[PDB]
Amino acid sequence: PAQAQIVHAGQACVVKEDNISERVYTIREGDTLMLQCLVTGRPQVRWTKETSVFETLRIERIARTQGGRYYCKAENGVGVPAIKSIRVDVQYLDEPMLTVHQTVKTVFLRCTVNSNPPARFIWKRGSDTLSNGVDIYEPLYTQGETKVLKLKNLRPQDYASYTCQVSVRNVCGIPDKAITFRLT
Amino acid sequence: PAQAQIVHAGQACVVKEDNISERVYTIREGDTLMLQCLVTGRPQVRWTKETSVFETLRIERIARTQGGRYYCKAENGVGVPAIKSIRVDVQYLDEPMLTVHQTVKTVFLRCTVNSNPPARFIWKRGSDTLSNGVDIYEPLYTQGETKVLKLKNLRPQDYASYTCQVSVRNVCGIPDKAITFRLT
Amino acid sequence: VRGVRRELILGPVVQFLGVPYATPPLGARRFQPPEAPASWPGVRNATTLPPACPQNLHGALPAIMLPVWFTDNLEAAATYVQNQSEDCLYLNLYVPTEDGPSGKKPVMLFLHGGSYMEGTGNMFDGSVLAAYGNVIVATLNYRLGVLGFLSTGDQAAKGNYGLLDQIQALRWLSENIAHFGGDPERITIFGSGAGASCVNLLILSHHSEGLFQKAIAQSGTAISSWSVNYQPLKYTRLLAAKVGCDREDSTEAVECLRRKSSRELVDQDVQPARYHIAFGPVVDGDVVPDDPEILMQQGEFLNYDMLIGVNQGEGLKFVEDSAESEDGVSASAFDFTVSNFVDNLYGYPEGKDVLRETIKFMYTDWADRDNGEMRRKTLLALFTDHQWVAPAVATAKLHADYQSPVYFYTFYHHCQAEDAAHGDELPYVFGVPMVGATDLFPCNFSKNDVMLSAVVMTYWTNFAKTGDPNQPVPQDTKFPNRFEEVVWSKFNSKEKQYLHIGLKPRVRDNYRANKVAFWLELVPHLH
Amino acid sequence: VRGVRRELILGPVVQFLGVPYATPPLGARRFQPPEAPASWPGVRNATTLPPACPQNLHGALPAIMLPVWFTDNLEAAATYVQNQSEDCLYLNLYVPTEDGPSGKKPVMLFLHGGSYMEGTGNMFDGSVLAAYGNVIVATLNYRLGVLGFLSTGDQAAKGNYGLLDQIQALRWLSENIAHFGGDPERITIFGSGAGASCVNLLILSHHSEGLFQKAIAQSGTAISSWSVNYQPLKYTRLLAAKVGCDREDSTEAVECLRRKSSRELVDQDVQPARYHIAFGPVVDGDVVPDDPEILMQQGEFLNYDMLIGVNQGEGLKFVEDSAESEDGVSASAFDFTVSNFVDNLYGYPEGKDVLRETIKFMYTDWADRDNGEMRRKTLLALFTDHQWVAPAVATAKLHADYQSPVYFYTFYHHCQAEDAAHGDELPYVFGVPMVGATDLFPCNFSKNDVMLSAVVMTYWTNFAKTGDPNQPVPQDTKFPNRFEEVVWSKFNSKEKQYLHIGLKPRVRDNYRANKVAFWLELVPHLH
Repeated sequence: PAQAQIVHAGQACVVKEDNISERVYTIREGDTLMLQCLVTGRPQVRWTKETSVFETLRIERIARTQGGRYYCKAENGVGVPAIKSIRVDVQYLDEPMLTVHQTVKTVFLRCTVNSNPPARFIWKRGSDTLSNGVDIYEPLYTQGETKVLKLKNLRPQDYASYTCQVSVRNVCGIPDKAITFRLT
Repeated sequence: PAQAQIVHAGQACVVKEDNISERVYTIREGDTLMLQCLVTGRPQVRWTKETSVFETLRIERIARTQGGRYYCKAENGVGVPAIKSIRVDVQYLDEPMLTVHQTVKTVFLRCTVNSNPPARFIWKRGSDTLSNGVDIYEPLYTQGETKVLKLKNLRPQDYASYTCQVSVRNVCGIPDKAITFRLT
Repeated sequence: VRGVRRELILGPVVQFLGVPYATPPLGARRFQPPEAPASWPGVRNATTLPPACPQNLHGALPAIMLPVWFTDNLEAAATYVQNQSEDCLYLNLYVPTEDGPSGKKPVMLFLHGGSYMEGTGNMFDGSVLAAYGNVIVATLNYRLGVLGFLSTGDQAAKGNYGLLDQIQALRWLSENIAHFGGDPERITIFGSGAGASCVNLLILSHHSEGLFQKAIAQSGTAISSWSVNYQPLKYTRLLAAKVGCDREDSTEAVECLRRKSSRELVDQDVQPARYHIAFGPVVDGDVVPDDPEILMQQGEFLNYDMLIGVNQGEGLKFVEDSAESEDGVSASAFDFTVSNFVDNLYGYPEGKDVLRETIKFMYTDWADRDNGEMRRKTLLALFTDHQWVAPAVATAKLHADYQSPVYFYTFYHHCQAEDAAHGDELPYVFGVPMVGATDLFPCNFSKNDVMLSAVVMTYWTNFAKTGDPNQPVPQDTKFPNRFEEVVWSKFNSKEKQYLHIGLKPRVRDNYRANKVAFWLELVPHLH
Repeated sequence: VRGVRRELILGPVVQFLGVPYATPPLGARRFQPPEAPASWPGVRNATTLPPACPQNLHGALPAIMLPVWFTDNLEAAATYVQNQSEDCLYLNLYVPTEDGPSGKKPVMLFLHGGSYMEGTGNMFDGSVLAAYGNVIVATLNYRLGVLGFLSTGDQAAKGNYGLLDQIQALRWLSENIAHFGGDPERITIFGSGAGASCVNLLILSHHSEGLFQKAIAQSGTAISSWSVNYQPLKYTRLLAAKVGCDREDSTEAVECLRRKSSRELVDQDVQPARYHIAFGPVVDGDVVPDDPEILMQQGEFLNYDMLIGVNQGEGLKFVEDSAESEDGVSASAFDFTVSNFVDNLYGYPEGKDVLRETIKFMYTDWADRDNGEMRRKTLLALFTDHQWVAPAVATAKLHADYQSPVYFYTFYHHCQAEDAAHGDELPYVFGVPMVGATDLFPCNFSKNDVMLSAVVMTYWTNFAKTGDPNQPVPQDTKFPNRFEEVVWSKFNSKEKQYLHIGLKPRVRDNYRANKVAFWLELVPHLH
């Protein structure tokens, strides 16, 4: 046999895997990656998704667009080249963005954000809000995905200021960001 | 003024109405109807839905097809003819009907019945059934309306016999009928 | 009595302007059924236009639901309703000398306006029609706005006064019209917008017994959101509140309103809900025995020869919301306006979320996901479908399930100054292409535009005469004739055979049935 | 090595029947990856058909999901698979002398069958194609049924053996094919039904690195209900149970199965779930790194030139349920079969009730509510849409969202013995109209039917040569030519440009998008 088996390095966060080797390699955007691919035979290691002939893969300041599935095709031609492969789930949470709209008296607050993983949206008014005559929802055209807070009929004292607390469950050391808008 | 104002007779059941006079005149199928229409002036009474010049309307052995809205157009031409009108909600509950169907192992039991008012469907197996791996529903094409009991996968001991207890909530003295089917 | 004479191609005609049908609702005859006409002591000056009923144009204005000509040419629509008074229960007539290019001629009474709060029969000069059709055209005024339909839901203020005014005016014709060369057994009511709604409501009543045989609901009906007000108190409260009349008792609060001057009462401003109305007909239990829809379902009426139809893109106004934008209509604004669609209509709203996104789905053209126009288009349709098209079918369906003979149409023609919109069918029905551009119809009336006016009138008139539009006068327009080869089949519940009005006329089956069904069959059954 | 020669208009061809690509899985090489070929000592008798892999025809038979010719002509399909053995890892080749009516010719490898449990490459005589196309056509046998994909989900029995057999056979070509006038850098896999599924699965793998460039998924793909088994243990348990091998341990229960004779093992009968499969490929974490759909979404593959398509009314069989009835297909049976549709697919089923009635709705043609045929029709479509059409689009959408060039089609042609059904595209692809009716293709092959065979082959072959079907050999059929003035535009995520195959060929945009969307966009988002 001519073998291979991957182990992590660089900057992982809250590790989990399965029966063969590391299914997941979570990393934050801006950090450094290092994936070391072992051998038995010697063989010649091969990282790919031009076939890079580094034993250890490495990327400084890893971006969202660099994430994906990479394999390790180590070979001296002693039987079938062993191929162990791994997920690079690059993570982030942007500045969230907040538009609005008005009529008789209904007011919408639309809240987008690009994230990875998919973010969790929370709506406030000093303390957090969920279903009286006030609605929240997700839509079909989830270009974010997005979240919308609708005020059905402006009652005297739901005229205060609101916040769209987005969160990624603090995963991989990533802070919660939010956004405020006022009303009169 | 030339007036009119209706009072029931014949065979009513558990009476309910509104601010003007009897909105509803409930009656069972097979009974007799009598609706007496009073006058002030004198005027000439008029029942209609070729204008019958009876004071009191009457139908022996009232059928489902005789139900509807009838008015009383009493007139001597002293101002506007007064017109008080009334609902004849003829009531019944037929023999209910029960088909089936089979495959891998799902069994459907379709249960129709023509009723008035709309009947309430109950399903049994010695004692009454509602949600484990067993479904009931109404459809779009409510030619009854109908009710359907689906068995998802025939487990050893849901092979017993079933009953489709239909009911009209015992209203206007009408008995509950039901229907049985066996299984192997 | 006697009046005045006119002429413009066609056979000349006599008008009867300012004839009353009842004693006017002035003192404590306000918010009271109309009693019949005060007895006429001299040869009545039936010569000039009777004034309008209490309405305000300058603010409180249900845009979306009004005809286009109304809200495109307000300056022109203002001119008719300027002479206002509470004494407004006067009808007009238009009767001809000779048949236009001696048996008792039929009667076409016009209900009108657009909202329950706006219009007069005066705006509609139904003179051409009378001449060309050779029938008697009647245009009236009923009580509007507050005066028409304020209600408590008590014996104190039953409401449906405006209808009773129409009913009486109709009863005037029944008893009298005979003495204008008229016919009491071929009377024909016809409407538009609200009038349509009214037409359909009279039908369901008992109080319109021996008064008419034939009915024409041009774009609208009684089961729509804004045909019938099922919350009379709540809005009367708000009215009573703005004039200090809202007492805890019913009867005393009514007798309050009497004393406030009519001028002061109507021009007050109460907005209703979205896609609803505050002042309109109500389920009283006399002239509207039960919820119209329920009445229509159970067959609690009698067999009036119906003629309902509908226009391509009725509620154009609905998308006049962000019309001037033309990157299209915004992607996510589509979501929004639908969300408010579902909420003020179906918004019960335990399982609304589905209802929104699934109704979004049916109208988003998946060919081009990204084009704003081919949402705008569709949004028009969406609204169109729900607030006229579908209802109209289902009414027909019922009225022919109980075997009133009935014919159906779709109208497909503008004539541009500045998509066939709600109202645009009117000038063609009232023959205005044949006289030239009036103040509230500015259009380049094409050689074609005329052909269309003839054909609609020929159909509509015939219909009054027999209860069959395509029979009596057959289709001609050679004074080729594109409607020659075509017979308006009867509508029924099965093959929903209807007439495509337009430059390309024909019979088709099941108008828009796909969407029809979505609204009639699936959606209410979600909850 | 050397073999045998044949001929029928066209340039003659050499066959290579019974060439092995790996040492056969016999002892404890069963349920083990194929190791490469045992070394050939002498000129191998590459002359007659290699026998079939372990399958049972006489009962356990996934009707709905198999090609039509298969289940219409079983007696004829039986004849090929009668010589069975466990030693079945042999491919065939078809290479021509001269160009049909020595620079390295491309390679078209055929994956096959219809279910994962039924077929051999022998059934498909890819000889005509080779001659007319002037490329090397390869038809193989992979391990079937139990032998192909039994799994525990452990290191004990990883599964995906059948694929690894295909992968190795492909690796044989890569290393060797050069020595038949073949080309190792223009190898092209192509499939049907399950083969299709397999094609799509190899693509997503790592183990098919330098082995092929071009891929053709004729009607089917990897994300469908029955392409991939996500419950391997449950069904292996039932198999182990019927042969007394179901031990509590994994590894011991596997080593049990080894010793039971192959004959005895496959012909055992386990039914799976409705619209699922019990023995098939699995997410192992080697040849199927993750859930196919998830892999396809995140872009965890490389850019293979794809060519997917789909036939008008694929799952005709689905409505072979009450086909012979013709009062139509029953009103309330429509409800029923849909209820089981939603349950065995989406039936989670907290909010199912909606899902049923709303999916009923989209497919009931509201033009004629009452006609059974125009439900039957639609039910075919319903099933068709969900189990091929839509998936196929969404795969394309992704593979072109990541910029693999890819072309799309729809196939629209039967040729009648007894609606274009699943499978009916094959004989046209394999040129069988040009030889005359074979035993499993009985049809009156029309003058036209030929034109169609030529055009598909010309397209398909060209595609192997360049990765552009409409380029290399341009469209001709004068040996008019109805495909002359038509160019097969590339597919993309936006204007879903595809080729309508048939007598009337052309480019259209957004195949069936309305329904596509319902299934891709709305429905899974209900729950």
